[PDB]
Amino acid sequence: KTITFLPCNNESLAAKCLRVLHGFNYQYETRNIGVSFPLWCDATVGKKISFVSLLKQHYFVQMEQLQYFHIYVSFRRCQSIDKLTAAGLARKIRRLEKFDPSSFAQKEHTAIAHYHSLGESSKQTNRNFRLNIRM
Amino acid sequence: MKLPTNLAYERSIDPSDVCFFVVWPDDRKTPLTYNSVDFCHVPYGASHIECSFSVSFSSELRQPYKCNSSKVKQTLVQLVELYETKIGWTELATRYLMNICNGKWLWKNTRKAYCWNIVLTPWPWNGEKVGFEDIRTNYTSRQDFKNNKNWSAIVEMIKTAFSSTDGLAIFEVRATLHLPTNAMVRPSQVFTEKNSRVFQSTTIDGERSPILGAFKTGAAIATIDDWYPEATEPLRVGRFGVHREDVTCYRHPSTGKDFFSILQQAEHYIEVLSANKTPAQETINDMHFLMANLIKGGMFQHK
Amino acid sequence: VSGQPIKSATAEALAQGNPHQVDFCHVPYGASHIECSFSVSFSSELRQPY
Amino acid sequence: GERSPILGAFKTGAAIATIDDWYPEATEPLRVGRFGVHREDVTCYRHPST
RNA sequence: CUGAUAACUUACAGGACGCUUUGGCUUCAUUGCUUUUCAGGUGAACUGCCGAGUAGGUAG
Repeated sequence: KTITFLPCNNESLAAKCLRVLHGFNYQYETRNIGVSFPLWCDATVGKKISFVSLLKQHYFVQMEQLQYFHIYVSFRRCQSIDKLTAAGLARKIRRLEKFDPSSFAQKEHTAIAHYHSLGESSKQTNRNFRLNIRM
Repeated sequence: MKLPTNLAYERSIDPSDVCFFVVWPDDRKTPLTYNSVDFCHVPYGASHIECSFSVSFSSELRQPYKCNSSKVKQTLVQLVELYETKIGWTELATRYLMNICNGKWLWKNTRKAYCWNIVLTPWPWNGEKVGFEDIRTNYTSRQDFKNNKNWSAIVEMIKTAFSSTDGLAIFEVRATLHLPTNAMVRPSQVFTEKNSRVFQSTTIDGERSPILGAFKTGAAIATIDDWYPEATEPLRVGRFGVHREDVTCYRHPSTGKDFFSILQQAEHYIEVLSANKTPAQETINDMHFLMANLIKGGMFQHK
Repeated sequence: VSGQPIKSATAEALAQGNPHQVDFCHVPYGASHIECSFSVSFSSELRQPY
Repeated sequence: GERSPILGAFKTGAAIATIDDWYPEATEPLRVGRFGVHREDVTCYRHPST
């Protein structure tokens, strides 16, 4: 089904829907159901979220009671974009030591094509990351 | 007193661009580079960071650079020669030099630093480069700078530079910043008539390198103004002295203590200084603000 | 022109920011010094009027 | 192949000809010219009334 | 409710032949554009695994 948001921020709201899809897949140990957004426009991810192959989980039911809900292409994570930040460039060098560290050099000119990260976090640790998703 | 149709001075303090370097272990230096928003960070195996620039103190305050009225020209030369005799240059030269000797010209890079050191190399000088080791521990207040072995000899340079028709006083400043691993560095950035931040850069060897600008550095030496009403914190010395966190003007013309209202009272200040009764603190505060804007220079015209 | 404060220049609008554009020339970092060269002639044009 | 700052030819000849310190109240030498002007203080020493 | 009322101007056509504008010429003396100038949004999109790897993949 397609869940259409009608109240806002589509970035930090579609990322919450995937965390419920995340925690569902470790209770039941299933990896079949996938996610895609029909309105994947350049300005924003969109207000439409669909799953193909969840609505009985506690998140989607309580959000349904309020005024806001309704309840080919490939969307894959690109973790090379997580390596392009300068905190991630230092993570890359620490592995290669574990050797001249001054022999390395920055790119000084990089171009990035439409990475669309959705911000999420971990529950095993207290640590944050992003969902850099392209077509 | 009227403002003339031509009145302009030159600046008496001339800073330069600040260049950044990366010191590797076994002590070799490499100019810092950055990526492209632009982001600049310390490389991984680096030890610390050098910063270097130069400041001159070159007495342009004594006479106007351009003045089409001989009555207003003689009004300056009485003010500078009476400020020098009655008050002296010890207060302003101390307040300028403390911004060099701590890391005031290192704007947000002092932030989250382990320790930083400043080494001066004054030019009309014999030897033994003046060192300021471990600021944020050793050099906290005004009395901490005065307890240095040679602080009087460097304050008396800037006093001699202002008190002479050819005073020169060149300083070669060099800093040593010990940052955390993969730490931020915040250089200055360009002005675009428009997140989308571009750095100001030069060329050292064959590589781009961030700078901290020459006009940005002079705005950090001249954060002295605290003589305005309330005076919670120092303000960059300027006419109708503004703050830039909040877009406000303290010393507005409605206050009556901007630089253009103190110019009309500059004839009044000569008989106050030529008497024998010591002047009140409020009047001298307006004399410190009068002198610090002539060190800053600028067009002072009208019509 | 006369000398009174203009009332459109409030304390917000007078702290706004004035951008200028200048040429900037300085000495490079690793440089030693600077050469400057030209030439002069002294060639007797005052003997008779042109 | 680069642009480079000059210090011009007419500017340089003005510096060689700062000789005039015979105007009636002379302290500082002036650039030699008819009714020898001083552009520090925007006036003419050696005015035709002198 | 008009100097009112009404109104077919038509047919046909060869402008052509000829043509030297040219000679001569000194624009030239003098020249200071200058003074003063903060672009800021950097709390953060982290920490591991695989690989001989500044290649490239994936975990939370």
